[PDB]
Amino acid sequence: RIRIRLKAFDHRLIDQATAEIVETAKRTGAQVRGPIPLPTRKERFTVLISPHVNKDARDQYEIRTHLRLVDIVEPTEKTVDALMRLDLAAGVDVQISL
Amino acid sequence: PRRRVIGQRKILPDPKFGSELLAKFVNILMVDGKKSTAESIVYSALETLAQRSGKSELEAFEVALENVRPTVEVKSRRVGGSTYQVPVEVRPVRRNALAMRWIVEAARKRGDKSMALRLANELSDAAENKGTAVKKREDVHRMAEANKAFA
Amino acid sequence: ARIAGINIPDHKHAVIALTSIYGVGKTRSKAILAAAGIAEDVKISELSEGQIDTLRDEVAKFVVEGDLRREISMSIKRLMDLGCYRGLRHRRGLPVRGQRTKTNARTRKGPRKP
Amino acid sequence: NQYYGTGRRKSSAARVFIKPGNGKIVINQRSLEQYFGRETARMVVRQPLELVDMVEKLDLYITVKGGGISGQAGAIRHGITRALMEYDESLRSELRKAGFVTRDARQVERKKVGLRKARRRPQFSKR
Amino acid sequence: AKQSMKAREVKRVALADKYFAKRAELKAIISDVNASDEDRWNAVLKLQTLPRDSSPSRQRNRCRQTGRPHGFLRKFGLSRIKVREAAMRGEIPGLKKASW
Amino acid sequence: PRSLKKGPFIDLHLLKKVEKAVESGDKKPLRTWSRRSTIFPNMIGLTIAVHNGRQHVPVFVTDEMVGHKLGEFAPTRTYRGH
Amino acid sequence: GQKVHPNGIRLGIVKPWNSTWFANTKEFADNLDSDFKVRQYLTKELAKASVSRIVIERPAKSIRVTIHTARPGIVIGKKGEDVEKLRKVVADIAGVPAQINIAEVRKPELDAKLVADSITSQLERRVMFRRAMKRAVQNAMRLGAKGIKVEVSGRLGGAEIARTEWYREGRVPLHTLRADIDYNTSEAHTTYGVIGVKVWIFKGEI
RNA sequence: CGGUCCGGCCGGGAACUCAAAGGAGACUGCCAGUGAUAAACUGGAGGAAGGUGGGGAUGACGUCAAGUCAUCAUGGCCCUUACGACCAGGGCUACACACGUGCUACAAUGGCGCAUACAAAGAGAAGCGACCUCGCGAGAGCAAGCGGACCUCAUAAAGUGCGUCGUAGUCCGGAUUGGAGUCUGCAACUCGACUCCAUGAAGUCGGAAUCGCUAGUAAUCGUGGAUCAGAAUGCCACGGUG
Ligand SMILES: [Mg+2]
Repeated sequence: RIRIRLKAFDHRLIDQATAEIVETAKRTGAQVRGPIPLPTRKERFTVLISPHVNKDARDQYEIRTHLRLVDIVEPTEKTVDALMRLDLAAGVDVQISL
Repeated sequence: PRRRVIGQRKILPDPKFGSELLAKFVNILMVDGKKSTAESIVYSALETLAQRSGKSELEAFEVALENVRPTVEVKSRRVGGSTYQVPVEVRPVRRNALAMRWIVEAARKRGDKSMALRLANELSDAAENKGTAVKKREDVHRMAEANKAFA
Repeated sequence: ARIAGINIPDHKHAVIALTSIYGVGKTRSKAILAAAGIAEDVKISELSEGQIDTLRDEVAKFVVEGDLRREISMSIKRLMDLGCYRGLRHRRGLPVRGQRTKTNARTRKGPRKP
Repeated sequence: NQYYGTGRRKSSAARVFIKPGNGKIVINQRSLEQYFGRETARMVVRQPLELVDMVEKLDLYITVKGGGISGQAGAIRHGITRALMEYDESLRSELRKAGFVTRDARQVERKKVGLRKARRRPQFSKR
Repeated sequence: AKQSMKAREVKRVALADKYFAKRAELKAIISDVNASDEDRWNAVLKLQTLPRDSSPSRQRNRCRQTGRPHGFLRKFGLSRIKVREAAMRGEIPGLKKASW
Repeated sequence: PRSLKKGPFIDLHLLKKVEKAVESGDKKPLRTWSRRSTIFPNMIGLTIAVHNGRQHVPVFVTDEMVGHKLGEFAPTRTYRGH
Repeated sequence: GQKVHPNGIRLGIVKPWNSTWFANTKEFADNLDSDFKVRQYLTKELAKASVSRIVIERPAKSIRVTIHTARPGIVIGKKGEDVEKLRKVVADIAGVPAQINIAEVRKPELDAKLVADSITSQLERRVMFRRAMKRAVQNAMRLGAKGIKVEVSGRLGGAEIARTEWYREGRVPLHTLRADIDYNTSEAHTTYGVIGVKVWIFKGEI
């Protein structure tokens, strides 16, 4: 019914946010199927460390794209309202598929 | 290695018979990593030898190897300008391997139409002591014999 | 046996025999075989003259051997006196298709001189 | 009774489900000669069974994901061993001696930076 | 790169912004099989006449901070070196000096 | 190489010039920077000075020229010998 | 010249992220550039007032920027109109309406960036460089820094050859990843050339 | 387990690979000998893991006035109706050569034809593009789905199962040179690939010399990606044999 996806670059922070979301769900609404971590989209970015020459030198970087899905197959009027405004995501991109 | 002396990795026996030596031979034959082709070739070679000799496939393999393996092997010492190629007692572990390698080389050299057939022929030659690997072994021994003088 | 200008070694398989003739190759050979109704497995040995004739006709239908060479040679000649990039390359003995002439142009050039 | 066995080799993940009696070998809804091509691989898969005196005594329903051919076979073998361990957990002495309980630390070493392969340096002129 | 270079691409970008739909429609009809031949011809010459700077082909994407076209990145929009510099300062979210 | 469905290259200016020449009946050397143009049946008889980099070289248009571009006939690179 | 940039190896370990926002690949680069521009603007504006670094966070397309400063008396000013004005320009730069938060750094000499800035200033108004460096280190020690390494490079005192000069006091564990190494660089635009002031300050072990 | 299109497909089942959060867990801790009674060493057991378990990031003092003042910033010196800028094309792809570095080769462990097996890791809404249709085919139309473990790009290829050819310059290798077409983009002529037809150069393991690699390593087969309208034998990575 309602699929809420949580997207952040830091893992601990994402976990925290997920927990917060779960808490929000539990109080106001019903059911909730908790946190399910989806495979980390690892953005392998290789950068030449030197501006001029030096092929052997490469700085190897990675963006950890963390995905968290909390699944609820039950809509309540109280909780749908207190989720769009009551979330406190801070640095997490929350996508609520209604 | 300058420092490390380690016990070597375990190699599993041959599927058809149950031989480590056979597996080693197959490995020696194989390059690029194509083991299953090499293994098949080896099997084919064994079959033809059995068809010819009328003996056990492994036993025949063994006596051929025996016929091509040396007891003494030369090794360079490089102390002076002149060659100090000292002969040394070869361990039974690596001797076998060397023989196998020689056999493989001989097979490679040979000009029969199937590679399996080539190596079968090589085996046959070894059994009757007349092939290329055996010849190589002979002169190696001769070389050692000549310079067995050194210690 | 003569199929389109030049002679063919009788030992060979169908697909390969046709290839020996200038202008026709493997796919061409296959096509010819399909047109005929015969498979590639049969050699020049074990073939009736009638069967051969059809094959020959089919080969003729395609621009083959001498005529094709003439067409190509004539085209080359035309290019030459036109004097385009294609033409001067031909005149010089240098790559046309888009190769590095600096290094590895050795097919059109041949062996190294100095 | 049903028993589970997990299998790993290089990149492969294998499941092994063991049930006593009848004696069946099933790999992804197929037989061993049906599913696997190489004889060596088959032998290796049979290898843990081979040591012990069990032929028709247990059925094996197995599913394998990832890996290769020989690697896959190895993973399967590992899974089987795990299952066997789960079944008894007293005949480990033989297995350890054999070298079957250990999952390969021999694994995909990553392609390196500035180097042509995993350990291979690019062929270079000294001067 | 040079300031001039930066200016050039800015101009090109602006042109692209202006001309795209007009460009797009022409492309569409060029593609179309069910279309008049004379009309197609007309479209093609229009395209030929219409600016080269308006084309996304002339759009050589540069560093949005400095101006370097070489070592561009669609994630960050910057020079490789510049990205690294940013990253180390902590100025990029996600990008870790990581291992796998 | 382009698709025949898409349509081979013609520059407008040069086409116009060609048309003028045809109407005019003057022919003679005609200046050309844009080397991408395909040779047309109306262009046969006209001499066209194609830009090769430093200089314009006049190449006479023939019937053996239809499926070609002008800049191919322009020796855009120059070489004598080592 | 060789080593890792310490702030970039510790960004997911001990150092909190300077950039704290999520954006899609479609909308990442531009956002980053905007952030950079804002940073630049801040640098331009509050160089005379003592600033160190800023942390950027944008939830629900409404940015909150955290500013790490030494003295709030000049940074905020006497009234919150200047702050509002500043916000406006940030908003203009970015797109969406802008909000900011200010943070006063406790122990200004514990933070490296401020110290570096001070050093740069000293260099500019012509003081003995070595002596200044020494003074800085002493101050840091007084303040309770467990370790401090400073490093200046090149064209020192108008010499025809570059001068690499560095002072090290206490313990500066650059290799310990669980160490709180606060590292910053300020590059002096002097009359004789460019002097690069590098500074690591070891705060604590966690 | 019940139920059936014999599809995980499903009423269901949350058991387990999986997934990634929090951890346990490997420490010379355990047994012995050696050894100054110590550090420690050489073994042994248990144990998934062994003496740093593997790999990576990690580069102290500093060297070479090492590289870059064309990422950036810079002290200055100079051009300042020109050493400045805008456009158009040419080029940077030249070509008697000399070298370096990658790739395909010389064959039957093979080449190809015809059946068939195993993935891993990626990348995507001015995007990927099932299904159906037409094209030898690259690709088109047609029309769903997926901000994407769901939709896709992509069938992994070696391997296996048959068939052949019978060591030839070969059914090796595919170069080059031409022809017929398809996308991409304002536009492939210098100057993109690719679909195809032909064509069949050198080369039958390479002189002196030299180079990499200690185990999932080399060797070797494929699969991605990043810069890309467009274009990798490079590079970064993922996996198969081994
Ligand atoms: Mg050479």
